[PDB]
Amino acid sequence: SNTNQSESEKIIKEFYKTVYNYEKSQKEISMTTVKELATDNVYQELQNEINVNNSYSPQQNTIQKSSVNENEIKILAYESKDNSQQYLVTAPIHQVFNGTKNDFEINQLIQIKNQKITQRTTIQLGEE
Repeated sequence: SNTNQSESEKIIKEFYKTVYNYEKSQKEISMTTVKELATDNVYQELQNEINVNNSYSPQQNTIQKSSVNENEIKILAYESKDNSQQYLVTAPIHQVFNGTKNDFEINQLIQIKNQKITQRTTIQLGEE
């Protein structure tokens, strides 16, 4: 409705909750939703990660389970406001790869503009 940290949160939360919540194919999450939560640039990169994630080649596919809790998404409001709104985002992605567990926490900074994500960029602290 306007912009605020928590308004920004919800957009990021939905972005992540949508994209990192599927059963086997990340394609089923509805690419329209990301288009609403994020700009074309972040939309286009995302759909591309989705594509290669699901389909590496006709000779390679495997079960991938990804799921994330929206309020387990730690969004550290980054204050600077570089004309845009910088929000540091860190969220664990509960994955299972062909029955094998993988649980890691991705951290990316997300920039919010126009009630959307206008840019996201992966960051790293150390191991993650």
